[PDB]
Amino acid sequence: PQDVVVRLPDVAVPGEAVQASARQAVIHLVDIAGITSSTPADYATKNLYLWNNETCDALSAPVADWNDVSTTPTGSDKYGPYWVIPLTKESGCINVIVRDGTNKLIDSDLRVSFSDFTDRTVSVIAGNSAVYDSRADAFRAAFGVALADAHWVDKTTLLWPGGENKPIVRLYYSHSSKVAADSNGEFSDKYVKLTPTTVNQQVSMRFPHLASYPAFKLPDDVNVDELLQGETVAIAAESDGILSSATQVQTAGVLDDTYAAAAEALSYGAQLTDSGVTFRVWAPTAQQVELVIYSADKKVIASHPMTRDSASGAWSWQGGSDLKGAFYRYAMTVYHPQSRKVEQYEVTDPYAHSLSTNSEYSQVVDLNDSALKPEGWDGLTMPHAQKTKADLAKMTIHESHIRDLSAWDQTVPAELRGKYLALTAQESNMVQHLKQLSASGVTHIELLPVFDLATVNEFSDKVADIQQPFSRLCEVNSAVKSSEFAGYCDSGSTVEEVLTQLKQNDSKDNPQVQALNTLVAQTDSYNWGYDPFHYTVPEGSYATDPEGTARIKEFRTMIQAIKQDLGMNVIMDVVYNHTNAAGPTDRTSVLDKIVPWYYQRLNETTGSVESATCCSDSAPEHRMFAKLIADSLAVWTTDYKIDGFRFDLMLYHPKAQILSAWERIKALNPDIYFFGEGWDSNQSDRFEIASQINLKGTGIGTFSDRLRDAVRGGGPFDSGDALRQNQGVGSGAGVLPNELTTLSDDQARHLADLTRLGMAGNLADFVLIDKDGAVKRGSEIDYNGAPGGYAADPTEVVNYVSKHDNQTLWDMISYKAAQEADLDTRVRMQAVSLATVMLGQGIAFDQQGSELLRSKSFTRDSYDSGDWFNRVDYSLQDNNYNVGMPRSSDDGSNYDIIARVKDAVATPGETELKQMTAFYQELTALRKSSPLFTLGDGATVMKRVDFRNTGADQQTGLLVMTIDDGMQAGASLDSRVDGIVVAINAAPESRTLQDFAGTSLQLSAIQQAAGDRSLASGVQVAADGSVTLPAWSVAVLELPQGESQGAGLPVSSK
Ligand SMILES: OC[C@H]1O[C@@H]2O[C@H]3[C@H](O)[C@@H](O)[C@@H](O[C@H]4[C@H](O)[C@@H](O)[C@@H](O[C@H]5[C@H](O)[C@@H](O)[C@@H](O[C@H]6[C@H](O)[C@@H](O)[C@@H](O[C@H]7[C@H](O)[C@@H](O)[C@@H](O[C@H]1[C@H](O)[C@H]2O)O[C@@H]7CO)O[C@@H]6CO)O[C@@H]5CO)O[C@@H]4CO)O[C@@H]3CO
Ligand SMILES: OC[C@H]1O[C@@H]2O[C@H]3[C@H](O)[C@@H](O)[C@@H](O[C@H]4[C@H](O)[C@@H](O)[C@@H](O[C@H]5[C@H](O)[C@@H](O)[C@@H](O[C@H]6[C@H](O)[C@@H](O)[C@@H](O[C@H]7[C@H](O)[C@@H](O)[C@@H](O[C@H]1[C@H](O)[C@H]2O)O[C@@H]7CO)O[C@@H]6CO)O[C@@H]5CO)O[C@@H]4CO)O[C@@H]3CO
Ligand SMILES: [Ca+2]
Ligand SMILES: [Ca+2]
Ligand SMILES: [Ca+2]
Ligand SMILES: [Ca+2]
Ligand SMILES: [Ca+2]
Repeated sequence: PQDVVVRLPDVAVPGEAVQASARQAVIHLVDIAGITSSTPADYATKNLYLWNNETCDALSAPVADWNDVSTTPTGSDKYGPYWVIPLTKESGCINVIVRDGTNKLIDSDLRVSFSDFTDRTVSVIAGNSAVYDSRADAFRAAFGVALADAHWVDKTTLLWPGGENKPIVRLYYSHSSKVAADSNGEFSDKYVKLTPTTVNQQVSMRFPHLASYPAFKLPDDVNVDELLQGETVAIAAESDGILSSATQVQTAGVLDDTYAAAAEALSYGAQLTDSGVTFRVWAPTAQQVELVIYSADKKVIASHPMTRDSASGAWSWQGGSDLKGAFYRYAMTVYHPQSRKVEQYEVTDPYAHSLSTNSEYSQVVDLNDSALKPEGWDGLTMPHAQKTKADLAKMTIHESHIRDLSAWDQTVPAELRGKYLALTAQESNMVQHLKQLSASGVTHIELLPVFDLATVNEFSDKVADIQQPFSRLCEVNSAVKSSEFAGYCDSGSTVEEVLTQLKQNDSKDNPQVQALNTLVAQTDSYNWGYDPFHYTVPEGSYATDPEGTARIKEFRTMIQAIKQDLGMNVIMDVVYNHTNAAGPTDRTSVLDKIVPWYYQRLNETTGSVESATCCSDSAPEHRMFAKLIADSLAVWTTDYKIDGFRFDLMLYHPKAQILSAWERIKALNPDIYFFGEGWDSNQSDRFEIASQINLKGTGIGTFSDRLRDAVRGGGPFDSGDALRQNQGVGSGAGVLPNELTTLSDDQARHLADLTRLGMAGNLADFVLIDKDGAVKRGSEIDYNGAPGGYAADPTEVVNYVSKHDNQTLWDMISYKAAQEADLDTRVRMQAVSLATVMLGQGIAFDQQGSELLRSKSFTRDSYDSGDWFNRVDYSLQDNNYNVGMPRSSDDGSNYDIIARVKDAVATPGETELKQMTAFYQELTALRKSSPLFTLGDGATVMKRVDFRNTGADQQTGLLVMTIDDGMQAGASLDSRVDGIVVAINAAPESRTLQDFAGTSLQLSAIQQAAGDRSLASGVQVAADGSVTLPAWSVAVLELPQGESQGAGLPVSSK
């Protein structure tokens, strides 16, 4: 009405002042402030500081004297000065700092690369590190839309820095095109006016990382629905109406404030009801949603405009029951801020529960149909209780992958290899071995991603695996024909045969096994699968038939076989912390095509999707993604009967969201167990992260890296010689040093503190004697600066010495073992390492194949290293060690230490594999042989668990843990013993325990039964009660119980 028009400056868009000639570059400085003319500006003090280094050396006559300010403009016009800079060449780059006198106008060393700017004529603006190809580009950067640092966070609140102390602050909006200056240089699109305000108490709680932003108020009567359906741009301008800045707007907060309450009350996806099928998708900013129905062979057979619910922003449509089994997509008409286009594209359902091949179409499914269930499904029971804390503590996890299990097993029928259904091949080597492990006390199979991953092509015609002819690899992988292995295209042999042949002359100098495998990896069936395409459909490539609903019944047939034939519970790895892709174009961008910029976490200034997870970071702090996560877990829980969930990068989730999700799932099944990897995501400024520290008391488990690093040695980022120098307790730190290490006795005793603390459940308040003889709480033992112990209960701690990521335990032992440790001794180092986990109070977790000395040929990160490096040989011929140098892209800087250590001893064969398996099953049998091993409750651990051989004069490497079942502990939780002693002698010397002299201690019956094959072979208990431990041994001893609960092994009050 009376409002002043916002406009561009009343000056033209500038052309170039000069263009560089030969052996010249030209830099324009675009004088934004003086473009708002007034005074004819003076550029005499403007100058360039120019110098040559090794990166950029194309300057003819640089002057290194920083106090020389004589490189003043060559000329100037109304848009600013410019510099003609002589060069020695027209390739490369030059270094420049843009100054007024000795003050930098741009606080950033500038690179001007002649490759990026071919005409070598660039423009820059004060207070801006960007180099522009032209003055027009730079001009439109200053007077044009840029970045996205405005945040519309609820109905009436915009947070934006660009607005602070400006006469005009307005929220412009255009339904159908990009807000831009019109032909009169004016911004004539509709706008809402914003007045300064103060951030409110609940916005600052919601977005703490934004609470220091200049706040602004919208009229209470603004119709948010209309603004949110197109582009919105926050604009600020001076008194005269000249644009000061303009930026795109992030709207996830106001979307939640507007719609989330209503939208959370609805159910989503294609849902079978009484009357028929209800489709519902959440798309609060979409202009149109059309439900497209497809025939089996993917012809459109109907297209239905959906009904928008204005309270929720959800779109719904109702049709007949005959739509069960039909394929469908949502045809979206929606503005995407990244492209600033009203996009039109068909997207699969984020609540899809069935998919076509390679996830191209979603499919209507009723998971309850008996046709999709194996016989007996509805009565499938959990073979291991998870109700009490003592129940949870018994959990003993075997972390497995669908291809790692069966890809190599000739006794698995060929068509089931690398498939869910391989777990049904009851006579196979793999299933029999798993059945043996279960009988001995492995309780849980944990499955690497078996939700719908993106990074395997489910069209089998497009895939070549190493068991197929090399000619098939050349057919599907067009890079092989121009590679140095092209000659094998005609060879008539398989890829597996070629890789084997390449072993012979493979070395750090000729890494040819790895070279061929990198090409194999692009088109094979192999990936860990941490690449979410759809969260609540099984992966299709693990199915015999990926087209439609078949995968659902095969997945359940697998789940049933694991629980019912193998006797184990099932944990799923889940990856809700990121999506595989974002933006409006990428094939696997689903969530971000339907509600752009809502499901991804964005940079607060640029609005780019963050990638701290690896990929496209998600936003579980946002309410409708929290609901998606929880609804997703409900399907896996109820419809697939999953006993627990391991959250990948759980630290990227809010603690409140994880706990919310968990309460939601416990209402379905109270015994469901949640845990994850809870490091530091660097998100604590946005919310309270779900980290090891913050989850104390909550009952949410976390992987503990404390005992892990103490027993393995070093840490996951070690490289080069450090891989060998950093020995662990399991590999003889301080007692059997290798030729490189400098580990001191103090350092070795510190690792033993971390190990003891972990064997008592890594509790914050457990009290032990440390390396110096000092009394310490678990939280007082240092771990790389953090409090070491952090939990309230041992069930909150998952101990392990090996996992899918980072090197296998055997490869660590190979890096670190002294040259004098022979093969048999390294096998005992492996079992000694695993004993710290298996006999500890924390939940026990292990990588598939540790019982077979599993190797990945030193591969640190094998996620895409194929069948070759991830092989597990259930025919027990070898442990996959020394099968070629690992991938150079990630382990090249370790080739030197690998070649130095690799051949110290023979590669394990069947004799060593069987011995390790017996050791492993001995350990797992011991773990479940008494309730004392798995007390579950932190206060109960504190009252019953203690250690001998502590303090500054301990025998290094001897771990002696006592577990009290005598009167002062309380109740006798174990009818056969008054106490247990665990002795792990990780040392080359035989040792004698006198702590139990005169006490009637005796060796556990399990170990006596193993005899010569026991980890305790040769242990001697003398008449006086002194115990002699062999080198590299594990012994479990017990005080036999009498007619009543005895004195046992009382914990000392320290
Ligand atoms: O070999 C010298 C140097 O070469 C390269 O530096 C570039 C640099 O990247 C450009 O930015 C520019 O440097 C300018 C600065 O931009 C400008 O601000 C000013 O620097 C002042 C500093 O702000 C101020 O701290 C102080 O510098 C000290 C400094 O604190 C000391 O630590 C010491 O610096 C040494 C560096 O630590 C060392 O790495 C190396 O520097 C390299 C650099 O690696 C490379 O990127 O050597 C220096 C010592 O020679 O000494 C100085 C003592 O003054 O004071 C200066 C103002 O005097 O000025 C510099 C240029 O003089 O250009 C340089 C290339 O010249
Ligand atoms: O985060 C980027 C990272 O991505 C991948 O790493 C994985 C890794 O495979 C997993 O083990 C896990 O890492 C966890 C650890 O399990 C956990 O212990 C903790 O790590 C701490 C270390 O124990 C401790 O030594 C220290 O690490 C330092 C380290 O000495 C530095 O070198 C530096 O690390 C950098 C790496 O060198 C670099 O390769 C990359 O890491 C990638 C990695 O390549 C990939 O496989 O970037 C990091 C930058 O941080 O700094 C760190 C810390 O400053 O401290 C750490 C941190 O507490 O936590 C980590 C995860 O944070 O998960 C990661 C991520 O998926
Ligand atoms: Ca140019
Ligand atoms: Ca898939
Ligand atoms: Ca692959
Ligand atoms: Ca951040
Ligand atoms: Ca007892």
